[PDB]
Amino acid sequence: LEKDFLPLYFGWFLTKKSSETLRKAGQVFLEELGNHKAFKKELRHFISGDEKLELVSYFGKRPPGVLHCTTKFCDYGKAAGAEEYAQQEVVKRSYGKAFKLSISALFVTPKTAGAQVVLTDQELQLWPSDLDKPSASEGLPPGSRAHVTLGCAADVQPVQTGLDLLDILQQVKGGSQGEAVGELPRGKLYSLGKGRWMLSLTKKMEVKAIFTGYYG
Repeated sequence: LEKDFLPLYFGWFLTKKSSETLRKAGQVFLEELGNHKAFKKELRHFISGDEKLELVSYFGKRPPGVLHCTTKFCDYGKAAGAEEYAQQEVVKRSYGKAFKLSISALFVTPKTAGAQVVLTDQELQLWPSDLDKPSASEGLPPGSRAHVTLGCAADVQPVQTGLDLLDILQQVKGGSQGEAVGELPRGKLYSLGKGRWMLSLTKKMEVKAIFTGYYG
């Protein structure tokens, strides 16, 4: 007998409506950020190539359809900890169920653009706990990596978005976030240096999503 293979990854897949709402919010942020004096002044720390940079074009690789928030990347069972994650009762019980996710910030770096997701305690139960953990995650609470990718630079892989978020959270943890450098319609804009920018939403955006497995 042959084993059943696992998904490419598990995660929350936003509904059509929620994906459209978050996608549009992301795009508006890119337009506002790229128009902002504070951003234009730091373009050197953003790119090395010398007019105005249109961020919607810079982040040219974007999700084609619905947006998602990954919990555990499985690579069909090949990833470390994949089988252990999938066998959990809470994962099997939650499969196909609806959840509401909270978006607390949008961010941009020279590599990725994404949305920070803050999980409920119920949702944290579906967040993986692995042996090999990122070094950039140390000192940060479980689930800190949770995000929705909105765009990637040409030579960047989508997984980078979560690493970028962790890096930003590490900076904020150390209080290097600094004084807000702008006031956008949705929240305060922070310049974190090294081409990194964060919009802290005044009002968290709620999105509806289904927890399930993607197979590619």
